[PDB]
Amino acid sequence: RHSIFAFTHVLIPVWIIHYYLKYHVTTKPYTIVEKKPRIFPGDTILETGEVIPPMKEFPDQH
Amino acid sequence: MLCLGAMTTLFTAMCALTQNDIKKIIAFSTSSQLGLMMVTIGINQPHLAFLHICTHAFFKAMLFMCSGSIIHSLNDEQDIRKMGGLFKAMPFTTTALIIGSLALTGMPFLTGFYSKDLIIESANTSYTNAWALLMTLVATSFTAIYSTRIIFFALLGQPRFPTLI
Amino acid sequence: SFPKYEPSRLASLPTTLDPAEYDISSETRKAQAERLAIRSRLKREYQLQYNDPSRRGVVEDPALIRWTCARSANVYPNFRPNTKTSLLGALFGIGPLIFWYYVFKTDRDRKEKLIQEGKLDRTFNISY
Amino acid sequence: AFLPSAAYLTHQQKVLQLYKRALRHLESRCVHRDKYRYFACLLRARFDEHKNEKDMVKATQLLREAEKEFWHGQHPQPYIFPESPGGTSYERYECYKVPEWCLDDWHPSEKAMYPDYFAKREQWKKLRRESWEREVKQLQEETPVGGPRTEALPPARKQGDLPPLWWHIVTRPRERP
Amino acid sequence: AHIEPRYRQFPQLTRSQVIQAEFFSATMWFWILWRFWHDSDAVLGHFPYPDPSQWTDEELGIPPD
Amino acid sequence: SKMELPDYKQWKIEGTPLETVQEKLAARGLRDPWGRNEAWRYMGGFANNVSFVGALLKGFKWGFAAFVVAVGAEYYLES
Amino acid sequence: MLKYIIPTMMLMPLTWLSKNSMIWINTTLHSLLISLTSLLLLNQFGDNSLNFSLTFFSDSLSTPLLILTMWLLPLMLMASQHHLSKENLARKKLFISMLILLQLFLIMTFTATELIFFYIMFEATLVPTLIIITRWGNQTERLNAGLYFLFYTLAGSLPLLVALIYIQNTMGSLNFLILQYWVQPMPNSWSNTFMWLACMMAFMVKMPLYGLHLWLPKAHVEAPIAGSMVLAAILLKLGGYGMMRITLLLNPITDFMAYPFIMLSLWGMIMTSSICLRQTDLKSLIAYSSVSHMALVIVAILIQTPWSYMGATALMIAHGLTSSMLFCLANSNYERVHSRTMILARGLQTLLPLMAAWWLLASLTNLALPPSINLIGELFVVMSTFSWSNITIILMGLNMVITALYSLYMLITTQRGKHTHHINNILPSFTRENALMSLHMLPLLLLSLNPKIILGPLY
Amino acid sequence: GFILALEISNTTHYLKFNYPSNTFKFSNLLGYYPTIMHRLTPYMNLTMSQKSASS
Amino acid sequence: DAPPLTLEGIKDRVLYVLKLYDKIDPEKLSVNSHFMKDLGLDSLDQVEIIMAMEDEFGFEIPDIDAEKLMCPQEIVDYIADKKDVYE
Amino acid sequence: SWDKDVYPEPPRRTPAPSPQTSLPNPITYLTKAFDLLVDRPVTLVREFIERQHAKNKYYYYHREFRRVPDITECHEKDVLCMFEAEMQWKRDYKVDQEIVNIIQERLKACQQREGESHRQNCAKELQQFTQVVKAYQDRYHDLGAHYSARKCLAKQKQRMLAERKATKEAA
Amino acid sequence: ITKDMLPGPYPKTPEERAAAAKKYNMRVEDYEPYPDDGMGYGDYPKLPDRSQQERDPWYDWDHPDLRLNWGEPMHWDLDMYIRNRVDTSPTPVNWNLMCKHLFGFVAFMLFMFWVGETYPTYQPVGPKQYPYNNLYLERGGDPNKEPEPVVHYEI
Amino acid sequence: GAHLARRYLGDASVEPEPLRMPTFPPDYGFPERKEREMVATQQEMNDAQLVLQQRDYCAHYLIRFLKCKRDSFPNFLACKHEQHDWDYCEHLDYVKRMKEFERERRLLQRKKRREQREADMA
Ligand SMILES: CCCCCCCCCCCCCCCCCC(=O)OC[C@H](COP(=O)([O-])OC[C@H](O)COP(=O)([O-])OC[C@H](COC(=O)CCCCCCCCCCCCCCCCC)OC(=O)CCCCCCCCCCCCCCCCC)OC(=O)CCCCCCCCCCCCCCCCC
Ligand SMILES: CCCCCCCCCCCCCCCCCC(=O)OC[C@H](COP(=O)([O-])OCC[N+](C)(C)C)OC(=O)CCCCCCCCCCCCCCCCC
Ligand SMILES: CCCCCCCCCCCCCCCCCC(=O)OC[C@H](COP(=O)(O)OCCN)OC(=O)CCCCCCCCCCCCCCCCC
Ligand SMILES: *C(=O)CCCCCCCCCCCCC
Repeated sequence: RHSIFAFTHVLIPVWIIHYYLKYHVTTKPYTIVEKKPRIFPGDTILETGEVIPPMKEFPDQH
Repeated sequence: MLCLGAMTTLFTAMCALTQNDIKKIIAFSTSSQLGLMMVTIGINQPHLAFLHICTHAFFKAMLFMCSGSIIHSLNDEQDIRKMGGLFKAMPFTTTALIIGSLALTGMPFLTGFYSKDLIIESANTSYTNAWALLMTLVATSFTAIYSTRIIFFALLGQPRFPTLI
Repeated sequence: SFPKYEPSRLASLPTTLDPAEYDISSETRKAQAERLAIRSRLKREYQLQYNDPSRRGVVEDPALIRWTCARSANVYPNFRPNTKTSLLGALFGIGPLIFWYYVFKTDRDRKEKLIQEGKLDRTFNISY
Repeated sequence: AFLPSAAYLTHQQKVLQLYKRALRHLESRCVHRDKYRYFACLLRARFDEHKNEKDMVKATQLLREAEKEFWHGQHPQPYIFPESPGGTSYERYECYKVPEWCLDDWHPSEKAMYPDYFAKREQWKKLRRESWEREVKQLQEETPVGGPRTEALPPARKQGDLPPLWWHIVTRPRERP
Repeated sequence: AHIEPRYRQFPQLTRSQVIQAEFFSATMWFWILWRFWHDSDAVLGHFPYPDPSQWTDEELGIPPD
Repeated sequence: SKMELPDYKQWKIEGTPLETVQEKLAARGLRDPWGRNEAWRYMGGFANNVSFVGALLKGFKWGFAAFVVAVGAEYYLES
Repeated sequence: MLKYIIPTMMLMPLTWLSKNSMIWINTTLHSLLISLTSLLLLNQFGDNSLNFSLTFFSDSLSTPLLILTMWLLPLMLMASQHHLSKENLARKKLFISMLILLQLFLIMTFTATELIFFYIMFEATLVPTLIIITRWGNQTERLNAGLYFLFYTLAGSLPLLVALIYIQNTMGSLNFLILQYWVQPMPNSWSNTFMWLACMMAFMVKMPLYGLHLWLPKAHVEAPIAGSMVLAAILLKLGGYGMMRITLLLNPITDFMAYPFIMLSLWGMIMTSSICLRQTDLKSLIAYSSVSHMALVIVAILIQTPWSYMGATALMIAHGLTSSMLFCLANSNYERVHSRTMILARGLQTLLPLMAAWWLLASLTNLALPPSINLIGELFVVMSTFSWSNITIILMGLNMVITALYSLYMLITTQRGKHTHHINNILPSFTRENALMSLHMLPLLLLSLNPKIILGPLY
Repeated sequence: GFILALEISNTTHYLKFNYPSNTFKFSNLLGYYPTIMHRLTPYMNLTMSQKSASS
Repeated sequence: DAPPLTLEGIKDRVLYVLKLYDKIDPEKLSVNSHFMKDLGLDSLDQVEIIMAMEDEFGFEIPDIDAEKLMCPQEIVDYIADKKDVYE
Repeated sequence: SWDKDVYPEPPRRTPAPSPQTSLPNPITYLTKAFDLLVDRPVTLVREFIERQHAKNKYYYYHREFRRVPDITECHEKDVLCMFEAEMQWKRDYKVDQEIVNIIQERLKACQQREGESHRQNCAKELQQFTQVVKAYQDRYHDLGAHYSARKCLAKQKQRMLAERKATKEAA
Repeated sequence: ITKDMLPGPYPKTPEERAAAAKKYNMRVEDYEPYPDDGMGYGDYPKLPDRSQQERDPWYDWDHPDLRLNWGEPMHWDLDMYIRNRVDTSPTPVNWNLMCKHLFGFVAFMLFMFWVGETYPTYQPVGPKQYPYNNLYLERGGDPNKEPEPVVHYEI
Repeated sequence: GAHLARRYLGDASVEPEPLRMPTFPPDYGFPERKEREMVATQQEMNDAQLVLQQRDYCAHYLIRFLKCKRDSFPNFLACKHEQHDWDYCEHLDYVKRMKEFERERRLLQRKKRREQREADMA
């Protein structure tokens, strides 16, 4: 009982709100809709392994 | 939006030049900066306007807190004609008030430089209502005028508050 | 030399600038002493009840009761229908009714005529 | 104009009130203390120049154009003391000025938290309710016929008696409760 | 001990408020000089604004006629 | 409990702008009675207050010193 | 509905056979049990109404009105037992019997399947209300006010009797369930013009319509507290309920007959709200605010869109709770200062802080603060009248300024400023009074969590 | 703006007394806007709220 | 903050302001030193003394109360009454 | 969960984390701390409750209304058949309302998920939304607060007469 | 309170005017009723139509926030001249001069915004040039159609 | 801002109006002027989700800069060179816009001289 504020006001609300979001909100469609991640040339998709091909070689300016 | 923001930032900064209640001066300051925010919305720069919100929050809350430190130290005195000599008697309040005024006017590379100066760099270089631009620049000069009015009548000079310090 | 102050309805003349303040006559001293006497009698009659330890409640002011009875109950028994009251009661009574009737009827006739011709963009309008 | 005991303002009172208002509005105009002190001596010299005017019509006229001078040369936002009317702290603490009779409405379990205070209060209440009929019969034996001319109240003309109508002047709340 | 009030004279000052005020004033001027030393173009200008009159007519495609 | 007020005789207006005020009032035949009351605002620790450009340049000295120290540190650190 | 009619009737032997110290507590207890049972009306369906019998039915319009009606009786008993404490015992029982009889008329007013039984109960609600105002009102003007309340209603409603019997002869029935399916279009004529007026003017008086509202700042002012609660919380809503039942039969003529009345309401809610800026009588200020709020329900019924009916029933339930709480607050001052003058007792937050919090919450729900159901009804009527005509938002929005301005001025005059010095009988708030405020306000704020039960037949 | 207001600030230490102009009274009385509009627009409402609508 | 005022402190401050006033010698001055009858001061001087009291203690005395303060003890007692000292 | 074809989602393509800097991001540390301190105890409590659910499993059903004859083949003023037709029509009206709600949810989810290129990448959802709103507006707009199957049939007949007259006058 | 201390009809005979002045606790020389045009005032006094802020703020008032004594006849619009509301106090600048200055300033500023909208400022540049047919597909243009080619060249 | 005076206070027919310009063909004075070449693929700046003002002829430097800025978190000062490359190529684009304005100014002066030579001749 020295960090009881970090337990009662933080950690138990993180428990409750993560339970509510994980098993009652995301179980329903379109309740949490995230923007799809920004894809760059040279990236590797974690789900597939498809390498994004790089850009054209630059007409170098300086 | 451009015309209304330029009208507001001219009028409130002009009214700020002759006020003597310090909270009224800082209120006309923040309404002038809100008019500048409406200006930089009106030139199709909404993210610079939001950057100026996030910038303006820090130093304008700090200017009100320094003025409240002066008000509480002078026994609920809010008029700047009963101030003076507070450069050395209140050193931390003086330091933070001068830093807040320099951030408000746009001293280079303080926080108010990183939005407001860029706002002017987009207010000039755009297809703009030119009277709105010229009144925005007149308001920009008026900001420096009321900032050094605060610093002059509050921190500089000799005291005007009563005798039981 | 100096601009004379012009009193208006929402900005009266100051006491320091009024000429009738500077009357040094006897009858103004009569009127002011009589107003002081009436006000002192009212003040005494108030605070003989206000400072009373036995009184516990509301010192009823006949001025306040009289004010509310004038503002509410004495209005119709002292009404006389005449030229001014008829013109003001028909000007502020049915004038705005006629005005908003013709404005809203004109707007809705214009809107219905646009809608039944297929002109008004009512594309995503399915809440009404 | 409007005074509790006086029925009017004398010429001397009008001159002194104009002199104080002129110095206050001048100090609003002349912010710095040496500079106001200089112009305050100059304005005192202007008031001293017509001090020995035995002609009352000439003096009343000079008062009138001096009021015109003042109404021209006043500051638009003059300085007001904070607890003075128009000030920034005026009537601020009136929400904290709970009247004393509300202490009669307390529960006994919160009157028993301060036993000395309410035991000391009941003798004030007893003192007031014995003083009341004496000060009523003092007021009715001293007020002239036709009622009181002025709002001036008398003191206690005996020893042991309290002044008439004293309770709400003495038991008024503090300025900083 | 806290600060005792004085009459008609300059009040008692803590050392801590003096060193904090001087430290943040020095920090302001350090940061201003540092960012003016390293950036130097947010104030004075980033890229050279060219003179359009100095441009030749051949690169602008103007047949002399 | 008791607060001790200082000696009233020390607030003489010599060395203050109240002295210049009394000079200009004696130049036309007047005299200022409230100068010694105003004398404490211009004397003591409130004497010699800074200008506005001196108020802006608070901390410029130590700040510029630490700036030169850091510029020398980063110039020696890259080599 | 006979499971609600018979307990309301059994409140009569419950109040006439109780011991003399027990006649408030027993009636309060069992009226709260009836109000607890009133939630079984919430068996409402998306397609069909809850049709109990040949005589009684309940859709989602009548159900919130029935729950509010059965909830208002315990609150009226709590409000009216202090100022009738010195009353004779038999007259006290007659008062409670008039409130029970009024509730008994109201619950089969709202559930009448047939429209002439609706008319008979709708006009049976006059007699207990008239007796309560003219017998237990405080001032002299209660007799005149009872006359105005009686003879505006009957002058509006005796044409409605002839109109309903005419529909009875023409269509063969006044069953609302039959007339849902046998309704004929009402063509443009003068016969159908005065048909429309005879169907609508009784409910225009009951709402009240602006111009016909003159009975209300007498009858809601010259009444005791239970009378003001039942008048402003339920009896103004008989007009809106009757219009929402009767405009089924009045199409398509309503689509141009509504145009004057809409003006009378759209300008009326500007005027009466403005009247609340300059009222000295606090109870009259709440009365003219009631006229101002019910003008929106008149407009929403007369534009007859779905969003308008949803907002109108939400605004009726919300205004019932809010205006009943405001009258109870005005009575909580009037039991202490014995005057309804608003400028008399000022600065009452210095003396009654929790009661000033109740004043604050009632005034915030009065000014339609989101997400209260006050704002839900206000906002939906604004949406539907914007779809009606895009200009009306001006008359809406200006109203939504003035609705703020009297709601806070009432808060500033009564609760703020320096208190009146000569008034020293300001007792602390009794537990009964704060109980009454909480039983007004806590249902009103809990309905913001689930507003779909107070949104009516076409949610 | 800083330099012009330094001139403004240093002209306050001078031993001269000036009468207020109309630019100064226009700025000091809040562009005259809370003086006019907070006296006029309540007036034309509240008389109309009592004399026309109420009475 | 806000140190309390005492009658000794208010007396010392009022006489301290009057000793800084060139039309009053500090050895003749006492708390009963009447301004017109003993010190021989003008009514304008009395108005300036009450204004110095206002600038000293930081509050405004109204003129109907200012024109009756004709000795230092009445000024000290008025400041005692308006600041509620010796609680 | 739900049905992934009535609420469709495109395949998530997240990039592999390719850190170029040498400083550690705090987000991986906070992700591991959230996995340990939060995600595992919430998972254990949910598995406990789900075991308690599986100890007694019982079922609820979607109510199936068979179709009754609609308002067209009901006789005039025949309340027993046109009542059933009206209840059928009101259930269909509430269901069509929720179909519009489904398509609005699709459009809003597409706009947020596509982010900045939402105007190009959500053309099919915009097109389905425009079609379903045109259908709902032709079917149910302007009926009024006293809507019925008769009102909707009269609106449909007026629309069909307008379409027939516009077709016939163009030939 | 009784009937002959309540407000009554408009006084015409001078004894009725003096009885009204005695009823409202004011002098007969100062009692002036509202003029009988039939607006429903009766014998109610036309008090001089000044605000309550104008009163002496240092006077010992019975009601301090109202600045109003006991038994003093209230103004007809006393709820309007409370200090929360309409103030008729004298202003340093004249009312007409204030209205002229505010109207002229607002009209001049709106005039000059219209002037600057007629004559805008800009930079000496060409239009911003975007690839892919002025971004045809990115602005929601349909791919089943084909736009005109927008071609940009080097300079 | 002297061009504001040359269009407003001077004569306006010889200054190019920025709303509708170029008024001349792009080959008028140019034997085989070559096109501006887009480096970043439309699908690449679609998957980079760039703002529709940022999808100009130099968006590829911005794509490299944003990939740097993501790949170097939390070090938010470690992509100054990519930011300078993007700012310099935006500067080159602004210079090209200035060149278009100057080309239109000199062509309107050419049309003024052409019509004056015509009116002097015939
Ligand atoms: C289904 C279960 C639901 C459970 C959750 C409950 C849901 C809400 C229910 C009601 C909650 C408020 C009740 C208390 C207020 C009334 C009494 C009061 O003033 O007490 C002060 C007192 C503390 O003060 P004090 O110092 O002791 O003395 C008072 C002072 O003298 C002087 O007091 P003061 O002036 O200093 O303080 C008053 C202050 C004054 O502050 C204000 O007036 C400001 C409020 C407005 C601005 C801020 C809110 C704006 C709206 C946003 C919030 C809602 C949406 C949020 C979601 C995200 C966005 C959508 O107000 C508050 O502190 C209350 C905060 C909450 C206000 C709610 C909004 C009211 C405004 C008007 C309506 C607007 C729409 C309402 C929508 C409600 C939705 C549920 O509180 C109590 O003693 C609390 C008593 C117990 C309350 C029980 C509440 C539930 C009752 C329901 C029973 C049956 C269901 C079972 C559930 C039980 C749960 C426990
Ligand atoms: C609040 C106070 C005012 C209340 C106003 C109430 C409504 C205003 C109009 C009321 C008119 C009377 C009732 C109409 C009933 C209509 C029923 C019907 O079948 O109509 C069609 C019938 C038509 O006849 P029919 O239907 O038998 O004919 C067969 C059909 N055709 C027409 C095709 C041949 O209308 C009438 O017969 C007459 C209707 C008008 C009656 C006018 C007389 C009353 C005068 C006004 C009284 C106003 C209120 C009085 C109180 C005022 C205050 C004290
Ligand atoms: C992009 C477009 C931009 C357009 C911008 C301009 C639009 C609005 C135009 C002007 C309207 C608003 C201003 C006028 C009303 C201001 C009222 C007010 O705030 O009064 C304040 C006044 C007290 O003020 P003050 O004397 O300063 O107090 C300190 C010392 N007592 O307090 C009082 O006197 C109390 C008053 C209480 C009763 C109020 C009565 C007036 C109500 C006015 C309603 C206006 C409705 C406008 C609707 C607009 C719809 C579009
Ligand atoms: C021509 O001058 C083009 C520049 C934009 C219009 C003029 C802007 C003038 C104000 C900005 C510069 C101020 C320098 C003190």
